[PDB]
Amino acid sequence: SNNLDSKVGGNYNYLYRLFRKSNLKPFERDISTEIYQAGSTPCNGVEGFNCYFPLQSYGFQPTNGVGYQPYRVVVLSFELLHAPATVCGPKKSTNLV
Amino acid sequence: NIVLTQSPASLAVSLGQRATISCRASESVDSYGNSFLHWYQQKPGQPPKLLIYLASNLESGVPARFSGSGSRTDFTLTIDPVEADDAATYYCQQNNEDPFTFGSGTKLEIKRADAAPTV
Amino acid sequence: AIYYCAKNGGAHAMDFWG
Repeated sequence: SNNLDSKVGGNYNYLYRLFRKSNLKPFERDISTEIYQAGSTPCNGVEGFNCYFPLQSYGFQPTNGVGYQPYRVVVLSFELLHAPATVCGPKKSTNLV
Repeated sequence: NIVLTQSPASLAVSLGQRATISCRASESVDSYGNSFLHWYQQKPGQPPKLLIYLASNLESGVPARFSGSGSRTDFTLTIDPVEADDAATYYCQQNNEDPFTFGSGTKLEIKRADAAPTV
Repeated sequence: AIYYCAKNGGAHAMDFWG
């Protein structure tokens, strides 16, 4: 996704958390989605004059190596319930017997 | 007002050597993931340019001879090998504490090969 | 002295110069 998400100067919008106080449940999204600052005044975008994110950021540069470019990862999870199956594929193409 | 004592003041170096440019500072540390400052190169007859910001990220326009590391308070700019583009003054920029003071400056001179004047 | 102007960068540095 170097031609999709990255830009000129580097994309520092994707970060990760070093340690979490609470525990995580399966199929649960973190409600803390707001980007906080280091002080009290928000910066609304780029960093400057002590508004840094305490979380660690990734290095997403357009001139970076093949092992450090931003890669969009989509994890295809699967589960089964009491309801019948609905999503399945692929099944090519047009057989009948 | 923190007077960033930069050592040395002036030293004429030659090609293929290793120059030591030390910056003394105390503030600050742990911006977001590091505690380094900015480095610049100010020529007396040319507008300056940014060598490397925060001493850990990539930036074009700088030669490969500018590198180094430092502690949480003191820093060291290492020029190795010295090329014929170091006739300038170097400074360190405090980027966290107001006022954003600078270093004293290291005026390096180039001891290149001999050259005849234009006739 | 020869004064210069510069704009603020992304990591609070002087990236732009005239």
